[PDB]
Amino acid sequence: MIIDCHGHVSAPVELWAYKASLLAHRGSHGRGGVKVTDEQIIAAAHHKETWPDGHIELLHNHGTDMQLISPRPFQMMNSAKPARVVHWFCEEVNTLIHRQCTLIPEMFIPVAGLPQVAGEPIENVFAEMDRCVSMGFKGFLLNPDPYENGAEEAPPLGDRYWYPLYEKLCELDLPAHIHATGSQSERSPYSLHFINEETIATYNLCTSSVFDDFPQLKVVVSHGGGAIPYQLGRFESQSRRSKHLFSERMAKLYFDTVLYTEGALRLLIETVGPERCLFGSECPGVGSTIDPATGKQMDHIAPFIQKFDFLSDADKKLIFEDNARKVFNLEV
Amino acid sequence: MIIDCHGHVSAPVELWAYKASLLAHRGSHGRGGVKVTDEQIIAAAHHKETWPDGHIELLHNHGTDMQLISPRPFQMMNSAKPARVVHWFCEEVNTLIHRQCTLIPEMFIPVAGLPQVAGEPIENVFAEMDRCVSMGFKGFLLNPDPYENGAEEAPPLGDRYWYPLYEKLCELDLPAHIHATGSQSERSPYSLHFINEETIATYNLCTSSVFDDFPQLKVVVSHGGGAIPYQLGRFESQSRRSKHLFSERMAKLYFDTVLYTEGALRLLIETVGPERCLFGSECPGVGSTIDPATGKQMDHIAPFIQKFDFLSDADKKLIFEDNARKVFNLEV
Amino acid sequence: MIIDCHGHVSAPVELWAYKASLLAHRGSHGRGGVKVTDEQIIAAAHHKETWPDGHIELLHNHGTDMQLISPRPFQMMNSAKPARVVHWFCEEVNTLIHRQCTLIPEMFIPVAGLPQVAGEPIENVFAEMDRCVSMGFKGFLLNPDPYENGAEEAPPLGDRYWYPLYEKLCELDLPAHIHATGSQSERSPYSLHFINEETIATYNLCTSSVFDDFPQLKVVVSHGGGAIPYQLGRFESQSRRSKHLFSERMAKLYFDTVLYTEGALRLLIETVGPERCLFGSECPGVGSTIDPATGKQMDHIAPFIQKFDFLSDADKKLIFEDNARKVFNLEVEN
Amino acid sequence: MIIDCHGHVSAPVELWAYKASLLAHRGSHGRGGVKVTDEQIIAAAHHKETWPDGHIELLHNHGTDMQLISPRPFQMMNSAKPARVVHWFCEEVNTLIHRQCTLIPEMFIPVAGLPQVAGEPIENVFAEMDRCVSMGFKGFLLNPDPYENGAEEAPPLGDRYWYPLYEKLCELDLPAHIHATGSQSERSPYSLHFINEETIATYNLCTSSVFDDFPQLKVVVSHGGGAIPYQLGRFESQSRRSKHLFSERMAKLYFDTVLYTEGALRLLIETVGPERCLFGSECPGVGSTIDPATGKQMDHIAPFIQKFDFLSDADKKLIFEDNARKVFNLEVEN
Amino acid sequence: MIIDCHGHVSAPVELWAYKASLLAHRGSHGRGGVKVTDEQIIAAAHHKETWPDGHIELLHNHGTDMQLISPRPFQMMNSAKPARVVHWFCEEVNTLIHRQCTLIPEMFIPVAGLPQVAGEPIENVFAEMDRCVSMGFKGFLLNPDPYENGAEEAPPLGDRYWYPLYEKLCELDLPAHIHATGSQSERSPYSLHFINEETIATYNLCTSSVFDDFPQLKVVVSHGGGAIPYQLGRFESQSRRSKHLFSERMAKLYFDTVLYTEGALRLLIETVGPERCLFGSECPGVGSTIDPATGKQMDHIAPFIQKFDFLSDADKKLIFEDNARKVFNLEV
Amino acid sequence: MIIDCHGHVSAPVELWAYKASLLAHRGSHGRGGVKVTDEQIIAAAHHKETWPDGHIELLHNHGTDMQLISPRPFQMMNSAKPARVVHWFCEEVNTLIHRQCTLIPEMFIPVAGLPQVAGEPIENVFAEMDRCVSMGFKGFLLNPDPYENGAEEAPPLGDRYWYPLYEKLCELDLPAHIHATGSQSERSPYSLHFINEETIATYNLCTSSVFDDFPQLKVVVSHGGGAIPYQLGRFESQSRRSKHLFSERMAKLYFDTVLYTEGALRLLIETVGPERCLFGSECPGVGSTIDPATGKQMDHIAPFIQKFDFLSDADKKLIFEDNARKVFNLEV
Ligand SMILES: [Cl-]
Ligand SMILES: [Cl-]
Ligand SMILES: [Zn+2]
Ligand SMILES: [Zn+2]
Ligand SMILES: [Zn+2]
Ligand SMILES: [Zn+2]
Ligand SMILES: [Zn+2]
Ligand SMILES: [Zn+2]
Repeated sequence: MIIDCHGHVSAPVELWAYKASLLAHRGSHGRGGVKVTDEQIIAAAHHKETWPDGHIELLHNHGTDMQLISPRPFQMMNSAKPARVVHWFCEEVNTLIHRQCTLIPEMFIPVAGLPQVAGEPIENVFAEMDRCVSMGFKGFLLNPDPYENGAEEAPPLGDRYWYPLYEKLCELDLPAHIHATGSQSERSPYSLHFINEETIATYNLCTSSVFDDFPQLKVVVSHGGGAIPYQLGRFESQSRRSKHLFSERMAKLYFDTVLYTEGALRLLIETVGPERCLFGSECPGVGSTIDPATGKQMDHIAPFIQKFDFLSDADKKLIFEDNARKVFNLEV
Repeated sequence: MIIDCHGHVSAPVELWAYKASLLAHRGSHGRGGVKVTDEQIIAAAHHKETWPDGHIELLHNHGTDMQLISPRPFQMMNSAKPARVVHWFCEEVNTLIHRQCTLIPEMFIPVAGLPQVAGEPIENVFAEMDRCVSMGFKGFLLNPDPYENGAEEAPPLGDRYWYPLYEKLCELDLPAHIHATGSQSERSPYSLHFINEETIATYNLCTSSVFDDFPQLKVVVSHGGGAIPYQLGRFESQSRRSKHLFSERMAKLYFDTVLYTEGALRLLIETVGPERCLFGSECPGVGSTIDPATGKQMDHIAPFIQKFDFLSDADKKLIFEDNARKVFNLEV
Repeated sequence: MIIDCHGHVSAPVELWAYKASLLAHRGSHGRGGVKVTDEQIIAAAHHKETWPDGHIELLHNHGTDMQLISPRPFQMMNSAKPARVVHWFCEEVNTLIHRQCTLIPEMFIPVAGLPQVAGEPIENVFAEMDRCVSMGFKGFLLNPDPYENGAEEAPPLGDRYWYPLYEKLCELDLPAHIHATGSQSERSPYSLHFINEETIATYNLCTSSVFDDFPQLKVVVSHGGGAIPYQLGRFESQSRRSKHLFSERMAKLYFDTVLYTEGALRLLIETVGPERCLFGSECPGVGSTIDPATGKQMDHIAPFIQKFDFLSDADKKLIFEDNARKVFNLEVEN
Repeated sequence: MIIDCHGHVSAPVELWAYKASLLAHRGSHGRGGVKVTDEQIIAAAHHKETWPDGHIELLHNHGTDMQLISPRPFQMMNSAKPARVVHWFCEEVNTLIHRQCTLIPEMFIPVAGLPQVAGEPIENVFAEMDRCVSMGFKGFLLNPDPYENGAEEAPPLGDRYWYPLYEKLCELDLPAHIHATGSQSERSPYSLHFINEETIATYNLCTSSVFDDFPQLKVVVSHGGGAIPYQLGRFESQSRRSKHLFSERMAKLYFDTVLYTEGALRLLIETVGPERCLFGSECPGVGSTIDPATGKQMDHIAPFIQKFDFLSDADKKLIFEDNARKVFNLEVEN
Repeated sequence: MIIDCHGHVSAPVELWAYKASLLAHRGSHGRGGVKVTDEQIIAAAHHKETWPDGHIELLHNHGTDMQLISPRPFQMMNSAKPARVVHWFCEEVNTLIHRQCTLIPEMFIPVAGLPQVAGEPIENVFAEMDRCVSMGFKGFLLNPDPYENGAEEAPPLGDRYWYPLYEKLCELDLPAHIHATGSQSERSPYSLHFINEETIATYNLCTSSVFDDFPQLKVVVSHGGGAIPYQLGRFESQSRRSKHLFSERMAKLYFDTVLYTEGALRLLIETVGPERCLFGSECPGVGSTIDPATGKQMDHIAPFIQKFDFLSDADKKLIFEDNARKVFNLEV
Repeated sequence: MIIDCHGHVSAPVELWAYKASLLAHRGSHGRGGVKVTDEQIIAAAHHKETWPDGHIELLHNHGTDMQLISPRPFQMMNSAKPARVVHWFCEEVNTLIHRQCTLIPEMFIPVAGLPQVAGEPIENVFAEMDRCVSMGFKGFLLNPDPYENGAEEAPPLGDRYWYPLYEKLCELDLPAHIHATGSQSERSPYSLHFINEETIATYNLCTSSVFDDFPQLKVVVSHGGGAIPYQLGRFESQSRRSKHLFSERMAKLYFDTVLYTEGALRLLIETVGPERCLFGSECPGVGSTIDPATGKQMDHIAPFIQKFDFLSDADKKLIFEDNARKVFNLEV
């Protein structure tokens, strides 16, 4: 089967309007909540939106059997004020994801957002983590830049600021899925910021003692590791002057395959190996456009991996299902 | 013939000491200048330092015939105060490079730093550009982040803030070589910051009308374009609703080959083509370490390109000399 | 006839979702626009949602014949960045109000938001004003605090920073309707901030030369003037050594009747007179809760005014009808 | 008897000069202190200065028997630096009020300033409170905005930041009299800022648990509650889904009658009742200008209340006398 | 005769209370003004205040025939907001000084404050200068730090920011009397800040081209030049490496003698000469305390100068009257 | 015997280059260290540079037998970021000084810099103080302005912020030598800033209870106490209402004689007495210029003190050796 480890929820429009209202009244109306029926939640999974077809229909067309769906990260407003609206919105998105996966369990598997508020101790996400565990969530999006490309930044991922979360994630045996959210920069919009933040996050993890202190910590880096597999040589070289090689820490990391060129997919898999690659596509999303020279949708990338002749059938099964099943603790 | 388009000056210690002193008295002692003889400058290009051998000796070992040497970018302190020390130090570095190229002209071709001060109009670098042109300089390092990963940032490269510079570069028919400088971030040290800034600079140039307005502008992006050749699919996808595709603007750009894995070199060349790649190594530098699996230096990357069977001899001559001769206007 | 001069649009949920997305991609996806059908715009004006009933049904239940609808002010994010999303959202709201009034012209009359970006010169709202004039809009919400209770504030309304806008309003002979937007304060939420800002705006206009320099400028102050009619004595007292008395400039202002107690409505009308009061209710909205004493919504305030013995039937026609017709340039319609 | 619960000290010029010098040397000359004789303190309460007549003569002309005098709030510079000059000045003002009330006890009753420094924990005012208690003070001015309309603001009055103060006030059984101080805004000068801050403070207290947690806390809101009695409807409406209604917490508050129009006084008393209104005038001060319609000062508001037919003579005794006696713990004196 | 060029007004207490009220209402009451009778103004000149005797009586006791009285600088609040209160207060102080000198012309000569608002162009003081000229004022206190030891500072005195004032002062042929005002520092209170600011101001004037561009500019530096005459050697030495000697610019400057030790007075006069020293005492003020070992008031410093045996009678006449008569254009 | 208590290390260029590099990579390269041989260090102490002769040769010319050498304060960058480079650079300077004193022990006695980081608790310099004590250091430079004339300042020296340091200094019975470092001001360059900071530091110490609480604390104020001996009268006057007089606290302080005019040297010695003056010259440095009226170097000031007829031979021995032997605990 094909399990896509990187999708984002197709939600009723009510969800995004709830965000706008929270921001407008800043909590003066209280928490309230998203009011949508089960029927509206299902309808949202079939609605075209800005894509060539509905979310469910696209996954069928591409041969994807199941997809792990998480919040749309660019909406999660981790730098917004007041803090409570960040928490409330994150909670409502997760609840909506839970409902949709309960209504469409044949296709969608829930992955949670963390209510990271820029500057708050990381322990402030633990209550929502626990609620999500109880709801059957299988992982958590981890944002290395809750400041959303502002004047300030958070500590690097090797900093002890993050250690309470790594400890909890190991206790749960659930993964962190590195994913930045928004960007306040006119130079780097959010879709580019994703990549730069994946690069910084991966670099931090491969030049610190995180995996010495948390040998079982499971981290999936989005978008084939940002720049890292392409730029690995220079960071490996610089690490020869140091304690442990960059590559020896990088070996601990998982990477998803959200890359829309064959050459990039080849380099990722040849660099980190089929044992550390999880098929993911972000479909529907950024890549849901047609190449006019081939007619293929750019985020229909499973065929590239199926056709790679340097991979065995066993390797392909790792990438398409077994790694996700292990990393996200998916049961038969 | 092998021409290495990306090297940084091996300078006598007196240069870096001049920087320290300038920062310490902030101009209260006057501009002054670096006081250093020629034997001292030559010695710098032969001194082993932390590398396995001297700068000249390494280039000989690797079969490099000539190298374009520019300032060491991480020393150029474009965010430092007061502004006059940034100008003065850049001018003194350019002068030292000129001396070293004159003293050792069988090897070194001069490329200039620009005295970019965070927040200053770009026209403030023109006087130095003119001086360097008079001295036979063949290009300029262009820093997209003179704020050096500070609380503020400069406008994106498509912003008219930069148009005066593109104008001058087209008048001179000389190239800009994209290279960031330092980084004030605890999360992103300068060696990582280089790559993220190349990604942003390239993204900005490929999603703006720069090459529509300056069809003849010559830009070389360092380090194989940051993340861009690896992450091209997602940015091409997003551009399909736009005046021009990301790839159509990217086709105007040149890239150097400062990449220390074979797979990354292959992906760069397959992505942009031999007609847009310039051999570069940054030797000596972060790559000047021994890969004990081979005994070879990591930045000795010419053999990788020489052994790619998908490239013709003509394609290899483009990468190793012809593109650089054209882009940097090198005379036989 | 009863014309309600203070209502805010009941918009399809797509409009607010559009705002959330603009803020999320910060305009990196381009301007785009709200994608809603005529059917969705009409349904929204009848949808029950947070109130006891739909927007149009409540106006029918209350005997309101027409209502001037403007943007929902607390959504207009005048302090948000980048500036372009403030402009774009304001334009989309105005376009949607035009469509809803076009689709339901027996009920709704269009009043425009201004794309006020904190810190920008006021002339940056003129292009959108001209577009709204072309679309038939009859007035403009004017926000004295586009900084939305932030660390900084705009100049007072008497400052020459605003004079270009007053000039244009006089050229058009169209009113400004004073209305603050959101509030970044934890002490002062937006529904309270409205009142305080109305008080400041009114105070500025009555202690400056605006009406000396723009005698025909038409200004309607929301919510019965914030605190001013109640606190008028202290401001009048301190004005006695100035060019004109506070009351002499205040006589130029119009005031809407969005007040939900009988005693406050009585004080408003006795203070400024029926010649300067425009019936307004903000229904549906803050006042859309059942008053236990009457079994009716608190924003069903028309009967209080109709039953005031100290007003003539002509006075009541001014409040319910004639003043809005004059101030908002309403032609013979229905 | 008529007790005016809202007056501010008429101090010798030396007190204000002392403030200027503290600010100038920023405490580098040490704390020092105001140097004034008993004679200078007495003369100041009779000096004409900016008003039509002396402080005591006006109270006699108006038939006020006694007045509770507190600091002049707009001089108390709660946002000034360094913090020590705020404390020192507050202490000197309180000492001077004690002396003036000691020297003229048939006229003046002491009410204290709190040395609120923007950003300091509220417990830093406790030492001075204890000293004022020892000196016979009968209440405390409480400033909800010690930041004085700056870039920052204090927590709302419902925040636990203030709970230590409410506890102490209940221990002492003495009231807080809500009063803002100066304002750094060019839009909102201090006389207007007073009103807006009273509105926020009242709103905070009526939408929080303060009176649930401190049922015997005594709070008097200056200037008839800012905007609140006039704007009560909208706040009541939005409170219907909360622990208690806005009006249910508002019933705990007392309000002074510093309002200079008859219609506003009528609305105040009809809204909160005579059981919660304390006569106050702020004479001499903002209202100390001749009302042309009466030939009397605008702050001569006692006759308006005395002539309200809808109040019993007992009601008027509550407003003029009994409420202040209960709230400020005034014993049988004169 | 003895003319004391450095005194500060003994004003009715109403003046300082007016400042407190301006600050309290921030102009919301309008400008208003100080309301005091001629009799109150005279009384203030006879009142002891915090001193051993009244202002007039002290000058009589010390043998001072006339004194130039200026605003009390530590009250002038040049960093206060809003700007208009700085201007209004300065104007009221100057008007009060004018009235007192008109009422007591046998003793007091008027010197004006400038309404310098931190950050305002210096041209904003010219209107008050003109009013003061019309009132017969004979000089102006010049504050080199209107920011009053804040986070920011004004340009050095050689900066062209100040050139419009130097031009006006030469047009009027009236002097600037360097005097700082308040200090927002817990480390340097105002009485120490005076000295440091005199040092900086003098240094700026002796290391710039001010006296080349304004050869006739008359500047009296308060308190014997801060640190400069004592520290002159090091600044002279450093200037030998430069254009003009520190001493050659310093020769253009006048200095008052507000120094309360004999040794300091000797050093000042031996360093700059009797031709550039103007007797001043600041009496009543900081020095109006009794030395318990001699019973002499510390600011009774004329006898020290009268008794110096290295000065001729002509020199002493320069210091005690002739220099002030020339510098402040005092007519017989 | 002449002991010069105020000299700054003549260091090989490699030291200042190490500073530049540290600032450039901000620790991303590791702490590293200065790499320099002994011939290079000796050569530094003999190299002419910009002076009329080498450091050692000048001291011989002037009759100075030994000099206490400390860091060059204007290089110590106490306001620089990140904090670790301030610590590392201070440590490397102290190590180099130790090497040079060991290599040239007939001349140089070691005095340490403190790794003061603006805003850090003073206890953060104790580890380095201990290390320097173990290495035989005889004193410490104390910077009252680690913020280097920035927007913020440190607490005054009487503040308990500094009491831990005074405690340690009394435990070690070692002195603090007051010396500011750099200055970020365009108005006050560092050579002027030194003097203003000495004035403030001395004022703070003489108007606080430091010497009441640490009667044995040894403090040497550079440059003859800034302005203080010249401006003493006004500060004594203001102190007559205080627990102790300014002069009574000032009597505990020592002053070095780095003053380059005869009159200033005389005023210092007459003001504080021979028992509190330590000969110092800062040679070579800002005073190493030829006064062409004599041909003598401005910082050759020993002859002035030798020829003062108001001092006994015993008084001169105090100034030239005995006070320094006692204050810096020098062994015979
Ligand atoms: Cl509203
Ligand atoms: Cl009041
Ligand atoms: Zn994603
Ligand atoms: Zn490079
Ligand atoms: Zn409204
Ligand atoms: Zn009051
Ligand atoms: Zn003075
Ligand atoms: Zn030194």
